[PDB]
Amino acid sequence: EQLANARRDYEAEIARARQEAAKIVAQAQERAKQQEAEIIAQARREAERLKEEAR
Amino acid sequence: EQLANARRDYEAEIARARQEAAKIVAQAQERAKQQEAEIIAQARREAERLKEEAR
Amino acid sequence: VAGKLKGELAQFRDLAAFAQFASDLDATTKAQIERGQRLQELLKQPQYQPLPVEDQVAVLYAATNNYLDDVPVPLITKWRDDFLAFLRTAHPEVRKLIYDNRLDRKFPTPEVKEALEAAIKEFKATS
Repeated sequence: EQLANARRDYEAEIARARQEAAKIVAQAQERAKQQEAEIIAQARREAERLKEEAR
Repeated sequence: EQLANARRDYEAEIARARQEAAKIVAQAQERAKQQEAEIIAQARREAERLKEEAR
Repeated sequence: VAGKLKGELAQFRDLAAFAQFASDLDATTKAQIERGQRLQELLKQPQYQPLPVEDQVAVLYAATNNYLDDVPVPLITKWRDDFLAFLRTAHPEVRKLIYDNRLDRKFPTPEVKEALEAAIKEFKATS
């Protein structure tokens, strides 16, 4: 019983951890996209500030 | 052994997820840094153009 | 966020005498010394790098309410810089909410508290 249950729960918790890691990977991709967008926006704001300073 | 193998597989999955997230974040950060450097160079060129206009 | 920081730094100064001993300090004293060293490393700031008040209160909230013990001491400065960059990029609205909600009598309101804590959790996960 211990062997069977250990193997079965091992596979099931592996699947659960795979789901958690899928959520983690989705979070990583979304955060990379959001950080790229935020870096672009901040660079645009900085360039606008530099242009206003130049004017 | 199977109970320990459960933890082994979970750890491997966690490591894979973390490594993927770190690599993606590093690549995105490098791209953002390059874009920010380009925007800063464009701002410097615009400032030089403004100085030329003042001259 | 600074009264408790002052308290913790005071206990660190008080316990600085015991820091020479190794393994003779209970869990409470070792934890207090670690917190004090972490706070001291957090105060270390490079030249020509001012922090707006919102960034200051966010950083101190992160450091003092047990969200920083796991971070090792040598890397706390980089942790702070990374966290501030994350806030300036990820959630500027969180910093704005801190800024316009700093005058209030009871700053740790539920909305700002939960938003800031979520930001810290997301940053630590991404780390």
